Amino acid sequence: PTVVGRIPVLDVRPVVQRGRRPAKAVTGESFEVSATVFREGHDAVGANVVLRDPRGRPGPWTPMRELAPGTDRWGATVTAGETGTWSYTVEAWGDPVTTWRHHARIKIPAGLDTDLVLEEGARLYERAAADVPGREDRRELLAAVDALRDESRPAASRLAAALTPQVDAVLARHPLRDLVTSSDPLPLLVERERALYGAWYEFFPRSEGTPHTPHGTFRTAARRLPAIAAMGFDVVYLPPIHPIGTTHRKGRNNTLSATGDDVGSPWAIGSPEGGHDSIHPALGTLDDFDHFVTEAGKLGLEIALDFALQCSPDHPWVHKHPEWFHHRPDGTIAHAENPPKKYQDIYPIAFDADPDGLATETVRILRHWMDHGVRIFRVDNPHTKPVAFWERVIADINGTDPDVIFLAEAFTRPAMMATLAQIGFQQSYTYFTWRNTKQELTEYLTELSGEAASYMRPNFFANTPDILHAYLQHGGRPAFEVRAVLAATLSPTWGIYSGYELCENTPLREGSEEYLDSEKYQLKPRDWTRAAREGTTIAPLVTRLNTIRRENPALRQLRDLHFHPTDKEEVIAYSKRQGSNTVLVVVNLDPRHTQEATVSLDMPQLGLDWHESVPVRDELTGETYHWGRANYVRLEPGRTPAHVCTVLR
Amino acid sequence: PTVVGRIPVLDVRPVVQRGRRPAKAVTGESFEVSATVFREGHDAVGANVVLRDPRGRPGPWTPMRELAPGTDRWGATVTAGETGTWSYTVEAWGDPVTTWRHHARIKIPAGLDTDLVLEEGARLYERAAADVPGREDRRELLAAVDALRDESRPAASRLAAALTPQVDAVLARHPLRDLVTSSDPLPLLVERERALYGAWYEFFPRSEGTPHTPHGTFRTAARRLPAIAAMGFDVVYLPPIHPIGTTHRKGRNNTLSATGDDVGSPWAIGSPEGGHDSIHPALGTLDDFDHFVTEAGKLGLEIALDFALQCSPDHPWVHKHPEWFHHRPDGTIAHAENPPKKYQDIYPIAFDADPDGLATETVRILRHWMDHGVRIFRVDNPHTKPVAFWERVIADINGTDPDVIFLAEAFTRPAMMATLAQIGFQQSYTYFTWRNTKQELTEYLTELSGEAASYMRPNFFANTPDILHAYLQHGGRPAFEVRAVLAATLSPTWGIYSGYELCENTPLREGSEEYLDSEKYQLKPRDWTRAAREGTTIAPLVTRLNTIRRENPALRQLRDLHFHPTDKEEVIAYSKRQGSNTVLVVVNLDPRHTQEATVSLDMPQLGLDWHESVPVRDELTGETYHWGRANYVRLEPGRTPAHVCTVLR
Ligand SMILES: O=P(O)(O)CCN1[C@H](CO)[C@@H](O)[C@H](O[C@H]2O[C@H](CO)[C@@H](O)[C@H](O)[C@H]2O)[C@H]1CO
Ligand SMILES: O=P(O)(O)CCN1[C@H](CO)[C@@H](O)[C@H](O[C@H]2O[C@H](CO)[C@@H](O)[C@H](O)[C@H]2O)[C@H]1CO
Repeated sequence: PTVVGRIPVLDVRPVVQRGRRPAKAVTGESFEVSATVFREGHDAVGANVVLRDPRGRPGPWTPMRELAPGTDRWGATVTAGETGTWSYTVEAWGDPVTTWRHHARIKIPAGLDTDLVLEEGARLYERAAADVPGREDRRELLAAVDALRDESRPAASRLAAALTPQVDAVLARHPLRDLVTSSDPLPLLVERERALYGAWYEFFPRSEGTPHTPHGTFRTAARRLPAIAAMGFDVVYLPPIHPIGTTHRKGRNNTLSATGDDVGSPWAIGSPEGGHDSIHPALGTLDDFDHFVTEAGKLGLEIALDFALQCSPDHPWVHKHPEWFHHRPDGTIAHAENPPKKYQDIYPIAFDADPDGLATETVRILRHWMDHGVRIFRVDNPHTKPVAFWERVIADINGTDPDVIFLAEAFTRPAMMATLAQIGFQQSYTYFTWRNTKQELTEYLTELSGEAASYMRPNFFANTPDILHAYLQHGGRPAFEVRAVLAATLSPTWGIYSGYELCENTPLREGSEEYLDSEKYQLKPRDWTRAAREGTTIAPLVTRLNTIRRENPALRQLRDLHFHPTDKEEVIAYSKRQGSNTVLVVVNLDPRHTQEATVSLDMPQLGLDWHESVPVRDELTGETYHWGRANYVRLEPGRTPAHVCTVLR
Repeated sequence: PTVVGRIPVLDVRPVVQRGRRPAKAVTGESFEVSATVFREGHDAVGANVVLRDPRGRPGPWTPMRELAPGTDRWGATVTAGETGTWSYTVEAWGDPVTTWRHHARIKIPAGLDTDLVLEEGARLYERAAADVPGREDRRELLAAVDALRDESRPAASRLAAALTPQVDAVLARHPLRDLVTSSDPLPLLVERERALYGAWYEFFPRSEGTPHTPHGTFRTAARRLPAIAAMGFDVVYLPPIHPIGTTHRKGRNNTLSATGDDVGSPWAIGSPEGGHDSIHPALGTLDDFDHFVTEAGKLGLEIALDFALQCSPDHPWVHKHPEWFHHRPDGTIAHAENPPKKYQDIYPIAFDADPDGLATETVRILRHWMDHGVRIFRVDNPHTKPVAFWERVIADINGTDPDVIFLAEAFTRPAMMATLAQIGFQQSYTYFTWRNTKQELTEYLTELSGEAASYMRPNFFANTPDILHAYLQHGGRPAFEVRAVLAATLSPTWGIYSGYELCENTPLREGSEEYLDSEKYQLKPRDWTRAAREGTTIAPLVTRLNTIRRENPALRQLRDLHFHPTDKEEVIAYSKRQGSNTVLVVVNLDPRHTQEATVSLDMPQLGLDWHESVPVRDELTGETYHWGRANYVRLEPGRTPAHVCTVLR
């Protein structure tokens, strides 16, 4: 038993954990399958990819090509179909016809061995016709065989009868493959479109109240849903909707002692009113929640609930399951931390006394909300809980409900972030907010669109309730406009947290990424009507970006992305492609000064020739341009963040 | 059945073809085992490598360390023992003591819960003391436990009693390990020292003849062995010693027609007088071979026979086994080609008709020469035969005789060269002869000493009967001295083909790498006695280089190699280390012009601080120096090709 087959097929990619975890795709997504393929001697080889659906049914004939000269690295693009677990193999084989052609095109014109050479080609084409299924094809090959053996015609006439485009066609479909060798199957997990592509919007229902009842309900907060859908979003992400503890409840601006009417942080879950399977009483009943979900569904909006595996000191688990927490010698439970951040209002979970009870209760809670229409969960801080626990929980839920999507809020070191996606997490938060220079964005997006794309799907939130980057603080509305362009065009999934449209950017203090008067600790009513009428919102820009994404398949994928050089450090340029759709973006990363630059596009990367010129339409303005290998641009902050151009037919 | 453990331990290296082939070492060789190790939350982790011998007995406690901050990549050096098939795993675990220490050193000076902190540390140390085997260790830890619980003492004094170097030593030897998680075992093949370390000498026995009998015999050739051993070599590699064909026998200088007394090419194996198991009648009998082997053994020389799986047209296989060759429609057998090279005097073997008979016959021939003391085989052009054939043959032979070394003579593309080593070849010819500038040499040996060392051991032949590089053609004797210094100091295995020490460098023609009047097609008698008498040889430099290697364990390994920068393109500097032995080498790559430069050593990479001077001795002259962060060198072609220095005490 040899590790290597007759014709070596090695190091098939993509591969996750040496084959023990699946590579990932979504319905209709294209990606490259590659392998190292070669043979002994100098004769030619060929290779093809066999992608099998969940029932074992192979896909179309998919031949591979050597990706670079002298590397023996071969590749071919496949497209994922319906959801489920697929498999793919690589088949390699001797290519006797190419070998005989290449050498017959030398020996016949120079009179060497012609009768012996032409008869050798007749014997090959004969073996080729034996493995050809259709009879019209089978006679096209036997006609070339007979013409090859016709000693009464010139040798150049006999040879050329086997090198015609009509013999090219049969062989480019049913080629003669020698010593066919196969790799071992590699698994592929195909999931639904929303796992890769979608626009996300986060807001606090309790903030959308009334003058008489300032604490909003699910029934008042449902009034925001039409505006959210009108901005082109597909997913509404809600902070925890459960009762909030009173013991050590935090006050406004993250103060230790709440006073009077303070509402506390929604992530300090649990009170005598209920736990993770309960509704905050100021938000209404489980019946109102169904109404909210139903109204969201009518507008094309899916709900994503926050899942925070933690407890306030008043959560029922504290006395019903004391072994789910670590107790110090005096019996107290230390509050959760994530340094240098401290959460004096919550307890972390201990997983090693009763791991089965925790997993059983966790999937029960998730299935409760799944029964009420929640098919997406934003998982709070997964990296402070055991990695294997999430692997077990995700596999349990997806085993019965493969449509459920899990998003990992893991802002941590690279190894943990990769592993969490590799063990099941459909989506991952990223380093996006901390990549603001051209070098940072080019390097990070090269990483996310490269090998990481076989297991990680990025969700680019331009802001979060805990992340107001110094770029937005110092750049004002122009900064908000640039980050929206970048996030919406660089990832097929992007999102914002309410208030971003209004360019809220007052930090807690200098050096902090917290908002002043953070919504996490207080109701935040907003004059949405006045901002629209006074034009002080970038919702129109947000709306246009989502329209452009809904209209251009290139912005609904991740792996096809290429950066084009500019002569200005503040100006970045890149393109993305999907079939015949090509989008080109040029962004001025300077929010305070106008920048002009030449954009030297990589034309073969666009499928064009260096001399060619193409018409483009700036989808932000409707203006038409004609662009070639060198293009002048002038971008003024406030007036224009970027050009978002589509290539016209 | 989760893939990931309690404490994630991931991507264990070295790994070869995802664990389907073993990583390699030789007895006494050290290498690094690495893994990605981390845990949820912020508590500390530890890790260690468990190395098991062919019986399953684990090696010593081998703790790992994080190789670079923030990477979660851990490693530790291991050392292979006896030959056989080993295994290795990485164990990861929570390290609570480190976690508690880092917290207590902050909280006790701050007066924050010090009674609770020291009591948490007492219970931890109690858990540690139960595990330790000795009584002197258990009394030690329990003494620190009681000092922690002594409330009559100050808080800092109670804590300090747990951080004393005595308690540091107990747990550095027997650490408390929580939630021990293990990787799956990976295979490691350990082989004898000769597989990695050895100096080789190739020569044709027939050229060592007499005036009355010009064609040498095994008996006359044996008289050449003393000078070979005196030069410090360990292996003699003989071209094929079998009968040579007559049909299409090449003439002198590779002419297509041999005339009269032309001896022909030894690689054209086969005549009616016998095949691969026979001996050329002009060489003698099997008994004379045995005498040749015995005289080799007496001088400390192993025999390496060339194995060329190919035939002359007069080889008995041509008619006894016709299906071992590819026949054309007319029944003729096309001669072998490695284009644009033609060998009209041999037939290539076909493997697809009777692969079993070929494998059976190949191992039979190999075991016959093994019965006569041949434990090393130089395999001729393995890359024109199927990869799986060599995997099968090497597995069969090494199954009964693991001491047998196979050397792949595969000057081809990188993927086949790497695959051949991974499927079983103990040694590999390399691109050495085509790596002559400082950039070429630095880049190539970074590759060989890096990850490839896990599966490939390089044999640095400075010349072969087919390779006389233009650097030697144009550089004369100084160029021969440069390449011998490089080959001997840069790889633990290196070799020369006879005539190299006489600086034979006359090409067949300009731009060729063939020798003029090549020894492959004619007797090439050499006046060794006159060469030594007249000093027209570099045998002493070869002898001194080989002795330096025998007196310095650093030059007997591959993985440890660092390059140090200089001021001139033509002057290269590098160092190699093994235990206390550190060798420093400075080479003038210019064989025509004297070069002066400053060698700016990376003193940390040497185990010394930046502001320090340390004694060196050039082992080519005996002169001694004192070298530091900067050192002026002056190298003169013909008198000082290079400095070869050991570090003195
Ligand atoms: O801060 P991160 O690094 O991102 C931690 C991630 N989790 C959420 C992420 O969005 C945060 O919403 C949440 O932290 C909020 O909730 C806590 C509980 O009451 C408060 O103690 C904190 O003051 C407040 O900031 C935190 C823990 O659940
Ligand atoms: O030339 P390479 O490209 O490196 C092929 C390498 N193999 C040996 C290398 O060590 C060579 O000794 C050997 O080629 C010699 O023997 C032939 C007998 O058929 C002659 O025809 C050639 O003229 C002569 O050069 C060749 C095949 O066995």
